Amino acid sequence: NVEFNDRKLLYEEWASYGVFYKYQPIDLVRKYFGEKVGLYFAWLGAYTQMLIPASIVGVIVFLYGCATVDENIPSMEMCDQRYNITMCPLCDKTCSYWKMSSACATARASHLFDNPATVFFSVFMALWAATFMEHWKRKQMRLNYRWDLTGFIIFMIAVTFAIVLGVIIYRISTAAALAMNSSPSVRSNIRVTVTATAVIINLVVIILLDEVYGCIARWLTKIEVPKTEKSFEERLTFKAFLLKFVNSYTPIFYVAFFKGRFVGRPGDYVYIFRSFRMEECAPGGCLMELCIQLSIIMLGKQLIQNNRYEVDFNLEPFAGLTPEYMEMIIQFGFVTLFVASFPLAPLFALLNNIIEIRLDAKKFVTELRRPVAIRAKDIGIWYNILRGVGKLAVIINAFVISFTSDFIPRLVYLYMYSQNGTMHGFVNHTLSSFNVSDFQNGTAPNDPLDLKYDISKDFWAVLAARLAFVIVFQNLVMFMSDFVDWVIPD
Amino acid sequence: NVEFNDRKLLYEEWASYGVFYKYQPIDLVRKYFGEKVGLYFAWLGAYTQMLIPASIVGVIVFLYGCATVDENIPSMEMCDQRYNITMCPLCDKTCSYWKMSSACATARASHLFDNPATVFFSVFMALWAATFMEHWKRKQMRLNYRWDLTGFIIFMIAVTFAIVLGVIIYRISTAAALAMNSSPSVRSNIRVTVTATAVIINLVVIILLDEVYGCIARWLTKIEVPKTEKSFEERLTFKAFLLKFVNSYTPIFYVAFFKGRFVGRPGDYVYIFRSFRMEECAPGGCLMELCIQLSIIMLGKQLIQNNRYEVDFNLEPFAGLTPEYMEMIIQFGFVTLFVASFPLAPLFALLNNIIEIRLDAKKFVTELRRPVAIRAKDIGIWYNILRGVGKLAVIINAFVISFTSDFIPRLVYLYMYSQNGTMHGFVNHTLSSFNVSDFQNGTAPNDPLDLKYDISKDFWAVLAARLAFVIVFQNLVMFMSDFVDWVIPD
Ligand SMILES: [Ca+2]
Ligand SMILES: [Ca+2]
Repeated sequence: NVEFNDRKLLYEEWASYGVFYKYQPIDLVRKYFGEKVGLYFAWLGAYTQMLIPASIVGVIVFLYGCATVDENIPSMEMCDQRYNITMCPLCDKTCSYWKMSSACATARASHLFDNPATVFFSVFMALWAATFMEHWKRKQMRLNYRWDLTGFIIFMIAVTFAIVLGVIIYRISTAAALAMNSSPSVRSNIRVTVTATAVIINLVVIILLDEVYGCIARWLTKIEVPKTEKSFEERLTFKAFLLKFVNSYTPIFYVAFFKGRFVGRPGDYVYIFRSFRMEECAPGGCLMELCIQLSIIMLGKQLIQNNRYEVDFNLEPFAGLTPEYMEMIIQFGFVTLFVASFPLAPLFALLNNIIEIRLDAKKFVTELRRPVAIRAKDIGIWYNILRGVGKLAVIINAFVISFTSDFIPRLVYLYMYSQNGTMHGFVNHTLSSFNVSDFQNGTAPNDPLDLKYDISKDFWAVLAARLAFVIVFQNLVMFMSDFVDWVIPD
Repeated sequence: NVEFNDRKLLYEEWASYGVFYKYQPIDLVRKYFGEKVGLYFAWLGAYTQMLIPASIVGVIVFLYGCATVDENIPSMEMCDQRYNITMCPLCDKTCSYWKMSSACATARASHLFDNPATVFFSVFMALWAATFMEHWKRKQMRLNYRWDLTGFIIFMIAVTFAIVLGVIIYRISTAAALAMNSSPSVRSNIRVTVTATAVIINLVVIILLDEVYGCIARWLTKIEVPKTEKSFEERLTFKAFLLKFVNSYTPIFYVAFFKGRFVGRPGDYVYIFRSFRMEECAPGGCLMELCIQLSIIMLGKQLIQNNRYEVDFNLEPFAGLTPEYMEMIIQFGFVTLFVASFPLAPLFALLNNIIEIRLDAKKFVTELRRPVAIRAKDIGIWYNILRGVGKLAVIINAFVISFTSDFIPRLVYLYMYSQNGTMHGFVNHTLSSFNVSDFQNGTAPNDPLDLKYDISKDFWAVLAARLAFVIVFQNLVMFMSDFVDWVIPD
């Protein structure tokens, strides 16, 4: 049945348009391919199945996004008429009412969600990622338990990270490449497609630069000479992962945190409100949620949109499972580390990962022609990374969520002194922009009102609650995950 | 050798004045007493031995405290002449210069340390406690590994915690009991001994109330009826521990955090500076470090200062090892959870624990007359608590250390604009008290200078860095402990 070993893995692992729609034969992969090869699919099967509860709620958070802001309209009106104000000292009879309508359309996607919708799903997903950490740990105690029964100097690396983390203008060059590849100055779909193009300019060159680090890490680990060939690869991954970590996520880390930070431009209100790209592209909306919304979409989708044994010598060799491990944990850190801005990040992984099983199943049958049946153990070298990413999960998204949806639910608690918490708690969408542009550019300029001097002290009050949210978050969610670590495996 | 079983544990475990000075025969305890009984002494042996590196540095932090503030005198002068100012609107020819000299003596102990001495040892000890968590884990993998080879409704509880955490005026009554048991109004040694007395009034009654919770927890767990008698005791500890946790540490949790918080008294500078206990006891120094210094001393020391078998029926029974487990983890949480104010908390545990081996060794030979040789396994039901206390360690002392020694190393970075970071960085001891009384009573009253309104916004700036220190702390020290969790057991 060596032919039927191919055929049952040809036919039942054929489809590559969508689901197989028969079953998911993870056992058949372990019947043939091997416990190294099978525990990649067993994980990616379990990862696909556990994205289904996550993706449905991402639709419900879309539905609680879409319906509860179209029906009662509490955060379109307050959010379109926020951005109707954000250019009122830009007008002065020169290019008056342009980017507001662009800004009023960004707020339909961004400010659809902020305070209930982003936050409740993130606390869910960080618990879910810890649950998925726990459920896979029980699945390790069910699949590897089933598998164990069937078995019967280093400153050069820190130099290269300063190189690789110094490779950020390379993103800004690609952010400038699409600024001249098409160069439109419009508001309907210009900024949507130009930032779509630059991510595509990134993903082409980053994958070219992803192959650079492999030739960097292989010669560098051969220079260090570890004696054991097992820990040689273990040093090789942790070298090359951290290279590919800081290759792949540093565009996002730039645009989540550092692209918005570190900038305060002088010339108060008359010159603060205008001077971004000469008043035409986007001082209507800075809104860095969308640049994280648009990037992870193209980062999630275009893994697809780019891609008797005498003939077996004519083809590329096997053992590409350590990039394959890596290729999905780059996507696991897209889901879990960054689910605050857009919550359908499971489904853009889910629609992806349905093909990505069958894309990689077909890549292991009709390509990469040596199914060795290696059957080694211990995927845990990435599970150590995954928990560490999961430890970074409750840190990083708490540093994502507590800089976007904590402007407003404390500005409930300044201007609503008399009457409300929620109902006229939507009135403090706008006046936070009348305060100004809520970042470091925006809590500073009320000194021409009162006579950066004193009003940049209300910046600290949010920055208190910014830091107070995280210290509540990574303590509760590490305590909520202290529940889930004990409930499941017994 | 049944007599010699007694005699070798009589004679080699006799001394009870200090060290045995022969050896520490942990094996002989496991040769006779049992792996339940022995792994208490094996832990308390390892806990005593690992306090020796901690206690020496506590002397060095005392030496870096004592010498570097007596020789160069940079934080006596700046700290005595801080407190020479803190009553200058109290004087007004009525009880002028009294409590300054009391305050100038509190600052010799408190402000001996703050910014280098407390902080460097805490980061050391929180790493050390994680190291001691790791070293005992390797000792578990060496002692229990040696031992495993030789082996061949619940709302009623949450009601009672609201009772027990509601039992805090009981501390304040004992804080008022010593206020009338002697009632002096002096400054040399009145506040030192009155607060020494009230802790003694606590430790008498708390131990009386510690026995109350056992009769509470035993009937309450018998009311819940767990079927398995093993998990019956496991529910019993976690009921009674959390009772004795909130019995014992809630005086400290009160005086660390909540006794200083939640109080802002109106009537600015003329009435703010004076109105604590009518200007005679201690508006010279509030200084809640000492109340945590003095309490843990009496909490650490006075475990001592209060305390052919026909005759065996005339004595109290065995199986008091679950309070004995508890009695030391109350002391482990004295060391690790609270080492920021006074750093010799290892040595006041160390001098204690040298006797506390021989006190409890003699209590198991000449008293409690049944050494059953039970030899059961798994101390880990408290190791789960201990890591949880150790997880609370990096939280709580970061909430201890970042409210005392973060007044000043950011007030380096207000008034030293021109010339210094450290040398005239001692000049901002005083002006923080000229700001006022650095807590919530103290960042508020500059509104009669400028015309609570606006100057309570520099409170947030510290409260930023208060929260910013913790979020640096419990992330770095959980990353520094990510090193130590991998270095030792391989
Ligand atoms: Ca793939
Ligand atoms: Ca004892």
